[PDB]
Amino acid sequence: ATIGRISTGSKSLDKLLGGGIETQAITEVFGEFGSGKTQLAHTLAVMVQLPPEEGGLNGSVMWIDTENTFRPERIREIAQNRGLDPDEVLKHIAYARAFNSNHQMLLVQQAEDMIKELLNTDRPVKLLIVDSLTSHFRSEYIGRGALAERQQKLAKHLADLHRLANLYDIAVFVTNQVSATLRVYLRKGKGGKRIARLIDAPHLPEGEAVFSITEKGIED
Ligand SMILES: Nc1nc2ccccc2s1
Repeated sequence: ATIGRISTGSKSLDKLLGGGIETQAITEVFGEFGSGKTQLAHTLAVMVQLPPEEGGLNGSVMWIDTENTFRPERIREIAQNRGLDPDEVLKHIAYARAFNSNHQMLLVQQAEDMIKELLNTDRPVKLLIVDSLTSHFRSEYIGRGALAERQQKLAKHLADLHRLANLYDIAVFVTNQVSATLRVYLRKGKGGKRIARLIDAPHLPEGEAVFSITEKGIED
């Protein structure tokens, strides 16, 4: 399948990314609290449900939440301000809380079942979010005695995600805090704007994009 792209809502950020976030890829977005990474997550969960002409892939979403940062009311707001139906948009976001790192890995392994079910329907899964990729791993595996196992499990987790992305033509989007992944770093700009910087992309030049957070989620 040809690589599909989902608009982030921001034309500036889309340009930096070569058009939007890619299917068959993991996009990994870093940022401190208030950087805009979870807002970008929420915006993508809406955008992907649009037709390609509007920057989406006519897709469903699966959302794995590790620290209780998913906000249904924010989905509704973004959906409505983009002229969409907030109830329909929310219905097509499948939600799962991950309680710990083992559970998080289990959820990704078993996510394949639902992806298979939706694969040849009108709303195949096109976005899988893990927000956030590392909070549980960082919490559970403390100090140098734990590092080896931590990296092992995380590596396996990322491999499971890459496989789902590649096999089923899904854009995987994960958040983190400071290949395999396309790494984007968010920071505060001036006047409440945010800045994204792309780093170490094999086939996209490094660069920066300034964007805003609005009732539409993110946009220029
Ligand atoms: N195994 C998984 N089931 C679900 C359900 C909703 C969202 C994400 C996931 S991952």
